Amino acid sequence: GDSVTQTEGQVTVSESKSLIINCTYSTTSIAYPNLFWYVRYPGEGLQLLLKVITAGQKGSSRGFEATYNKETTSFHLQKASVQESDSAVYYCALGDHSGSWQLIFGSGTQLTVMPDIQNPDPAVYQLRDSKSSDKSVCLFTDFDSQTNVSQSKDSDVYITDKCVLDMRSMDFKSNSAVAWSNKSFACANAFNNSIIPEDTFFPSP
Amino acid sequence: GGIITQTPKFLIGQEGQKLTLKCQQNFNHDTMYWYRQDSGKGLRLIYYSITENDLQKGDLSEGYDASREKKSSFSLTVTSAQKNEMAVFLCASSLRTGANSDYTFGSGTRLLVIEDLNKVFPPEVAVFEPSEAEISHTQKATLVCLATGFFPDHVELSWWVNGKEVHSGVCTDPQPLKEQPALNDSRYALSSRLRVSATFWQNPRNHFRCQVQFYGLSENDEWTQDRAKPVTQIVSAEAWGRA
Amino acid sequence: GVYATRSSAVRLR
Amino acid sequence: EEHVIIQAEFYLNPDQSGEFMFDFDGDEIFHVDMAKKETVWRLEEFGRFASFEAQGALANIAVDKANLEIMTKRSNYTPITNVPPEVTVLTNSPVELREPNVLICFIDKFTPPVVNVTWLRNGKPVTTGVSETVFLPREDHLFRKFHYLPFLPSTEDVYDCRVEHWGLDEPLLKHWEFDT
Amino acid sequence: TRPRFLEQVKHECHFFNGTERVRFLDRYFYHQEEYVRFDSDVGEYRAVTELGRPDAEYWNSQKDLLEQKRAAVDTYCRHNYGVGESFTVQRRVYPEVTVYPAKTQPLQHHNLLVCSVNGFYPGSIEVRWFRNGQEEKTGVVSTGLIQNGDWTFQTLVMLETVPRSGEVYTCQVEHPSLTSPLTVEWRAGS
Ligand SMILES: *[C@@H]1O[C@H](CO)[C@@H](O[C@@H]2O[C@H](CO)[C@@H](O)[C@H](O)[C@H]2NC(C)=O)[C@H](O)[C@H]1NC(C)=O
Repeated sequence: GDSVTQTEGQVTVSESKSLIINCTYSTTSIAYPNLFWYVRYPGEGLQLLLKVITAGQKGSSRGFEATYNKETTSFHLQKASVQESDSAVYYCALGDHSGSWQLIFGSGTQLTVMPDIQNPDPAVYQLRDSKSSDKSVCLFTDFDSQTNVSQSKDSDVYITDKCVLDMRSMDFKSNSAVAWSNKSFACANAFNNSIIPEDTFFPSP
Repeated sequence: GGIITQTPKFLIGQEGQKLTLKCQQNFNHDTMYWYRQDSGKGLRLIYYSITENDLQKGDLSEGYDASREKKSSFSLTVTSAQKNEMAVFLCASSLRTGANSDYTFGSGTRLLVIEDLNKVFPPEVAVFEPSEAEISHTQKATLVCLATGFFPDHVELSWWVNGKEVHSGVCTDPQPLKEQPALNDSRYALSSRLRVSATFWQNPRNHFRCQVQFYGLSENDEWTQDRAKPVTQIVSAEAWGRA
Repeated sequence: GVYATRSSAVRLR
Repeated sequence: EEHVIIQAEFYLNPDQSGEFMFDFDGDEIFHVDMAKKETVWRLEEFGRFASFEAQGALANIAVDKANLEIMTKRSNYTPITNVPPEVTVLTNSPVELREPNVLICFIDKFTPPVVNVTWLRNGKPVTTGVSETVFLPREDHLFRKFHYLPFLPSTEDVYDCRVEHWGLDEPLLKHWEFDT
Repeated sequence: TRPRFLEQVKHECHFFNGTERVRFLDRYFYHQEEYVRFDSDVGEYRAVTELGRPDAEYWNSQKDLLEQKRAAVDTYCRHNYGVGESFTVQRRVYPEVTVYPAKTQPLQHHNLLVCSVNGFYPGSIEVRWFRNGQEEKTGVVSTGLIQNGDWTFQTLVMLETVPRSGEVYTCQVEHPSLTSPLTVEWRAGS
C-alpha cells in the first residue's frame, strides 16, 4: 500500500554484540523504490545514515549495513559489534527512484546499547541533603548492565530507571538508580525486586 | 557551516489558541517540510513547500496553516490547539536536484496543551552529598540531584563544578517520573547524578551546583493566582566539598 | 507492472 | 532484438501547454493527460497489463517549465523559428466501395507543437467518429501527428484534411477521392 | 504573433540483444537543439553546445544526481523493458495482403502490379515477387514502412512488368507473426 514497517518499540543489545533491526516495505504507486536508513541521536534531529538505490545492492556506513532485497522486500539494518555511541532512534524510509515521492518514514526503532560492566559491585547507599539532615535519597549503584531495575510498584516510594555515567577522565562506567520517599522506608529494601541479596553490599547507616 | 533551527524549543499553549512555529535554515535548500511525531509512533508530513508554493499533504485535515515568504523560512501554525494534545514537531529541508536529496532535520519543538495554567510549576532542586560508606568502599563519590514538583517536563539539567559546566561523570534520568498517579496533578520528578573521585569531593574548595533550566510561562502571559508566576527560570542547589 | 519516471535534472537558480 | 524506449516531454511558453509521453520503436505507449491528470494509453488493452502514476509526470513538467524560463533568459530570449508541416493523406487499407475504411491525415516535420487539423467531407466539417494523436517526437526533434476519419468509400464523397500552422501563410489542404 | 519558447527533455533507453547491453541518455533541448546530455558511458553530463555548459558543470558536482543517472540502465531502462515486454517487444500482428493491377487495360501493355501489405507488427517484414515461379528483383519499388500510428505498419511493394497470357504473378510475405510465408497470386488471364 506504499508503506514501511520496522521493529516496534525498543531494542536492547550488549556492547560489542550483533544487532539486527528489521524493516520491510510495500508498494502500490512507487514504481522503483529507493531505501534509506535515518538515525536520530539523543537530543538531535534525524540525519541520513545508509542509502541504497539499486536492486540487490548493499550500503554501509559507520559499521552498519543494509541490503535492498527485492526477493524478501526488506532492508534489514545490521551491525557486527555495536558501540555505546550507537544508542539512538533508527528510522526506515522509502522513496522512488525518480525522486518525486516524499519519503515514507517508518515508526522508528529505539536502540539503547548497555555498557559492558566488567566488575559489578552491587551496593545500596543512603545520601543526605546538603541543606537538612532529614531528607534523604537512596542510591543503587555499580550493578551489572543485565539488572532490570524494576520500579514504581509501591506508590508511596519512587524509583527511577538505570543510568550509566562515564568518568571519561578515569575511563570508568557504572550503572545507577535512585529511590526516595516521603514516609518514615529503608534504603536497602527499596530495590526489593531488582536486587540479589547475597551479592549486593549493605552498609550500616 | 550549515544550520537549521526551529523556534521555540518548548511551547505550551491553551485550547483554541493560534500557535505559530517558525523554522529557518541556511542551507539554500529549495524545499522544506513539516513533520509531526506523535507520542505513539509515526512521522507524518503536515506540509511541504517546494520553492515558493506549499502543498498541503498528509495532515492538514487536523487543522493547520503554513506560510513561506523567504526561501529560508518555513512557518507552521496550529489553527486551534484542540485539545490537550502532546506532540513533537520536526522541521526538515532538502535540496531540489531532481534526485532523492538527503533530508536535514531540526531538533524539534515540544508542544503541550493544557486546560488550566495553574497546573504549571517550576521545580524544586536539592543536592544530596555522597555517602560516607561509598567513599571507603569504592574510593569514589556520587552526588545525587533531585528536581521535584515541576510541570511540564520542559527542563534541562546541568552540573557546574567551580563555575564550569561539566559532562564527564554525569547521568540524568532519560525520562521524568510522574509523582502522583492523578491525571489532574501529574507533577514530575527528575534525578541526575555526578560521580567524582573521593579525593576531589573531600576538598572543601570545590563547589558543586546542580542546575535546572525550566521552561514555563512568559511575562506576556496572564497570571491571576497569588503564587509566583511560573515563568521560565533556573532553579539550582549547591554543595561544597567535605572533609 | 508499473512504469518508472526518469526525473528531469533541475536547472540551477 | 534492438529497441528504443523514449520518455519524451516538452513545455511551451507562453501557451503553458505540456506533454508527457512514452515511445517504443516509434509508437506511443501512453501519454499523461495534463487536464484530467490521468494516464491515457494508446491502446486500451495496455492498461490491463501495466499502470502508471500520473503525478510523477507532473513533477517533471513543473521542473521543465522552470528549466525553460532559465534557458530562455540564458539565450537572451532567443525564439524558436517555426517549421511548416508536411501533410500526407492515405488509407490504412486499399479502397473498395461499401467496404469500411479509415482516412489517415499525417502531419510531419513541424514545430512548435501546435496545429489545427480539420477533416472536411464535401467541404463540410465532420466531427463524428474522428480521432487524433498527441504530438509524437522525432529524432531530428521536430514533431508528428495523426488524425483519423473512419468512412464508407463512395464515388460521390470527397474529403480534405485542413491543417493550420504558424509556419503556414495559408491553411494547408490535402485532398482525397475514390480516384486517388 | 507572440514569440514561443520550447523546452524538450528526452530520457532514452537503447537496448541491444534484449537487455544484455543497455545505454541510457538524458537529453535536454532548447528549440530542437541538444544542449546538455548525460550518457551511461561517460558516467556524467556533458555540454553538446556551449550554451549548456553551466548545467553540465552544476549537475556534475552532485554525486546524488550522478548516482541516480548512473543507475538508470538498471532501475529505469531494464525495468520499463520488463513492464511492457509482453505487449511491445513480443507483440505480433499479421498483415492482410492484397494484390491488384494499377490499370484495367489489355495484355502486353506495360503495367504496375501492387502488393499491398497492411496491418503488421513489428516492422521487420520481407516482401517478394514471383513471375511464373521465378523471383523477380528487377523492376521492384517499395514505399518503405508506413506507420499508421496505432501500433501497425503498412507497405506497398509494386512490380513493373509487361503482363502476358498465362502468367501467374505471386506476392510472397514473410513476417514474424506467421510461421509460414504468406502468398497471394495474380492471374494474367487471356
Ligand atoms: C487554431 O485556431 C484557433 C482559433 O482560430 C487559434 O487560436 C486563437 O483563437 C482566437 C479566437 O478565440 C483568435 O482570435 C486568435 O487569432 C487565434 N490565434 C492565432 C495565433 O491564430 C489558434 O492559434 C490556431 N492554432 C494554429 C496552430 O493555427
